[PDB]
Amino acid sequence: EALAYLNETVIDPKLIALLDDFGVSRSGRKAISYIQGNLTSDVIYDRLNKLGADVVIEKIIKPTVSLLKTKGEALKIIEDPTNEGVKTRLQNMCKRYDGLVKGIGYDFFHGSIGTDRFAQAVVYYAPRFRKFKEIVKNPRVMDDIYGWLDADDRATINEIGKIVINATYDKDKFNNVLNSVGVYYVVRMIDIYRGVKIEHDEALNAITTVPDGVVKQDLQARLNRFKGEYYSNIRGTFKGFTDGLHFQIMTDGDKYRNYFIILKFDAQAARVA
Amino acid sequence: EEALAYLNETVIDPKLIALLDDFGVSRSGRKAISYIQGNLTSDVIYDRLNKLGADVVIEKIIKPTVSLLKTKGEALKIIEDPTNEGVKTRLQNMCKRYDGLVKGIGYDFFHGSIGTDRFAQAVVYYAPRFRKFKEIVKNPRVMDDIYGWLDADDRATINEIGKIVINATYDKDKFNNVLNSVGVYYVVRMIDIYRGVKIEHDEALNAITTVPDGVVKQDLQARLNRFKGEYYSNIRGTFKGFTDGLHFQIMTDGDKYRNYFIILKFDAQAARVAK
Repeated sequence: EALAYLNETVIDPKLIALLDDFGVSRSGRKAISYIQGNLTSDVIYDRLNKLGADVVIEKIIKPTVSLLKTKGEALKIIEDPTNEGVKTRLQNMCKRYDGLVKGIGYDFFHGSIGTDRFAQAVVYYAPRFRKFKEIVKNPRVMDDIYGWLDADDRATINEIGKIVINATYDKDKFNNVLNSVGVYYVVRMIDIYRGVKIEHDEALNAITTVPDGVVKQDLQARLNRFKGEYYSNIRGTFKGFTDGLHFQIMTDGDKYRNYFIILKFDAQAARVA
Repeated sequence: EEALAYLNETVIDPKLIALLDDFGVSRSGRKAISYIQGNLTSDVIYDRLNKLGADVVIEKIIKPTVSLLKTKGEALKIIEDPTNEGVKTRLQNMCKRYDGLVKGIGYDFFHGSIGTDRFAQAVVYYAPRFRKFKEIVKNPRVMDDIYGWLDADDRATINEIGKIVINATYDKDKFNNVLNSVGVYYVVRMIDIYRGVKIEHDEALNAITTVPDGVVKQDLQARLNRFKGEYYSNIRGTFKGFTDGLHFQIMTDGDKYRNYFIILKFDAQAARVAK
């Protein structure tokens, strides 16, 4: 297809057998080699076999391909010799995003996230790659964290901001944390948060659905308990960062996301009873 | 101090000022204490400084910090030079990251996780890093590489860390990619931590040599080798796991191992006296 710049693909015949059997393109095989990262041929096979080729193609390959597309399109803007000044910097960021995506890959392959999440997660980087075009136009923007972020990204950090910024903690301490950790860690946080919020909201709907009173309110206890704990972690981590206690934003996102998921299922299961 | 004149910020809390006056701390010294204070409260740094005595405070806290701030001031002059408008911002941002890291050492010190020797040892790691701006402005492309920000000492340390990490399986390019992903802020901190462990291990080495050859020398010797092993293994593991997509932080658990070596040194010395 369009993604000619790749030229790195599966060589393992067993995987090749499941990819041909699944009926995906040369384009397809390439994309899988990309997100394969340094995970073995065999383990990529092991995950994929358990799932239907049907589910696989739309949930995994399609989304990956959308990304590789927009990355090809961004790569061009680096290659352009008008952008030689900003070239190396852009390539570096490209490598960071690459690692992050391959990580979402890793996470899906070893079973930590489902197909749905994988699809949802990988698309997060599409606007980030697309952002290169805009940045080149007036380069001074790169020395800021926000210079690298689309409006969905800014929206998400502005949400986290409203969670942490308060009387005692202002826009300045917050922005300072983000400038310290860098885009790499910032976007990772963004994604992790998005996950947590999505699953929290599904648990919300599911709980509303439960017949009024009896155990319904007991569920909303857990919902509120979990939300409080998570929001607390966000504040705790940012305060701790500004205070000098630690040098890393850690929200315990994955743990809380799983908590909301279990909760959603108990709410769906209690609607029925 | 004319070198600290760019600062414009110093202790306000009057009881703290009284204690610093009781100690002989200059104006500049006040300005330094205010600097490493960060967001800690005057009560906290008062509590710490009080139990220590003017001799130690002046020599291990104030003198090193003040030297550091003089350096940071030079670096600031390079930043604000109008020639360097084009890169001004990017340097200030690094300047801020470095502030944070220093205030962190401040923090560990005030809350008792490190003592005076470590504070003075660790805080001067940053002087080269600020000085480096002077060179960086002359050839701005260097900023696009993490090694562009490292001074000679930093380079040395990284090379050494590389030798611990690089394999037939894991090569110089992979190693360099994690450095670049993580950025200078995390890279320099891993360097300080590593240096602490390395320095403590050597102290523990000497202390074991001092033990009369014999009964418990071996048992201590085992610990030294085992500990070095465990640490070096943590380093390799964290880099591999990083390029493998397993995790997104370089973490060597270095503080834990610094303490292990310090305890080991103390045990070694108590053993010299007993035997």
